[PDB]
Amino acid sequence: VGVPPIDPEIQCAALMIADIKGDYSVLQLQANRRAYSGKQYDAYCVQTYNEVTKLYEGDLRVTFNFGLDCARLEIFWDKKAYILETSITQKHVLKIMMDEVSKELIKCGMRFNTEQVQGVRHMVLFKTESGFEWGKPNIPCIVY
Amino acid sequence: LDRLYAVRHDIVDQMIKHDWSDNKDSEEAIGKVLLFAGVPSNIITALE
Amino acid sequence: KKLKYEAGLTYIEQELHKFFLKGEIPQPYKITFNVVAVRTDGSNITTQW
Amino acid sequence: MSDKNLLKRALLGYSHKRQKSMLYILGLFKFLMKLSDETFQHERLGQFS
Amino acid sequence: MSDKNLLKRALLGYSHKRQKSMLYILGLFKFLMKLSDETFQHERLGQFS
Amino acid sequence: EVLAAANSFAENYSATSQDMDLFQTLTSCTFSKEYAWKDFLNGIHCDV
Repeated sequence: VGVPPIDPEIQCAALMIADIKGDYSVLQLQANRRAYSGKQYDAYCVQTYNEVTKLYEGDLRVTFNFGLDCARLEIFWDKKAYILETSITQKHVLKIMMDEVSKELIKCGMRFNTEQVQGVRHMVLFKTESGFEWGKPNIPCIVY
Repeated sequence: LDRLYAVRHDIVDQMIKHDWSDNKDSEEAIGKVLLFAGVPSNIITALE
Repeated sequence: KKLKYEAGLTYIEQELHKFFLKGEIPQPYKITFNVVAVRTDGSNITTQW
Repeated sequence: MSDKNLLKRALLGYSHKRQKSMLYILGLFKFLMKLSDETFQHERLGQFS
Repeated sequence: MSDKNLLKRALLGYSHKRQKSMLYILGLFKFLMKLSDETFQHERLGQFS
Repeated sequence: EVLAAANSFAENYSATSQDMDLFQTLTSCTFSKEYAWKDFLNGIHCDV
């Protein structure tokens, strides 16, 4: 029948089908649908590494691919601002998204813009004890 | 000055209407909201 | 505004709930109410909105 | 449908308030159910009374 | 006795009409029972109910 | 005579758990579609 879609163990079930059953079909399906990873850098964006500051410089545009979903990150160094857009709502996948984005920003010399608010009326991303979730947080927490 | 405060309240209502994106140009009475909620008219008359 | 409107709306809510208990309406009706008072300087508006 | 609405109203009035008139109407209904016996009236599917 | 009254009201609400606010109370009570059934069973014996 | 017998039976009627269960089952499961249509008809607003 296949494996029902549950985020924390879809890849694990694919590993089962590959290992114990012997057929690498579910692993291939997972790679096709929700597993691409990597860091796709823009061709027109060139970064220069300054050893004095141990940081990169120059405009950066990265499209993180993780299967059927892609995440676009643009860094405006003139304004020292970052814009991130993505379509991932699952828990550990989205966790990997802002983990990679934070790593890229740290390599770029700045950090995330986090605000502690008691509630957001708009559709934003907020961090909770269980992790990161998209929506309107009604509890005082951190919103990216 | 009353026109000024009227304009102030008008904008402070308009931008929250836009935030909610509820295209309600004219504010309506509570009975109208209840009738729009699927409430029976007879029980409205009874509660009246 | 809180006192007057919540008094009226709570009365309406309890009336509708006990009318549901009486057994005509299929579902009880839930009411919510909030008031946002923007300051004349427009500073705390972002906190509230 | 009139009988079904009456039965629902009587049941939901007897509940939430241990009334007497609702008990009277339920007693009428039970009298009817007893009256439905004493014969067979097979009542196949689609006609279940 | 407050918990007993709350549970009685929740079961009464679950009948007649199948809402979600009352099944929520049923689920809360089930969660409490699940938490309770992880320690000594004689704790429930005696003392406060 | 039938009406008089009905009154005599109903005046002294005593609630029964089985009868209450049957009535609950009817009004909650058996006649569900009919009451759904009734609620449909009740909760509709028509403007001319």
